[PDB]
Amino acid sequence: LGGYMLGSAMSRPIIHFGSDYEDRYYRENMHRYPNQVYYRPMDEYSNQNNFVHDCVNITIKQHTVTTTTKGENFTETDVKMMERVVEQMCITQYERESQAYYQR
Repeated sequence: LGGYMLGSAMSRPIIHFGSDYEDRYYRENMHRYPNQVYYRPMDEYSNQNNFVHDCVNITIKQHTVTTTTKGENFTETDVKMMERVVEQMCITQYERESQAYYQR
């Protein structure tokens, strides 16, 4: 952190994974997960999934770095599980500004 911003929260997207235990894994903790996503307003670019990729990267990172500082090392799968959920949430947050773009 050093010049990053955060907007509104949302409900969880509920994305399937292919194991009821893998699914349950995040669901158990899904309220302490990054239910808010760090982004920057639209100006520089858009794309379909790439702004998400970027928003997701930082959101996941700042959670996981801080959570590693709080003694709680997440696996690659855990980061992959956030990377699904934070995508849907970064779609929602990306869009929550894309509406106002046309609203102008």
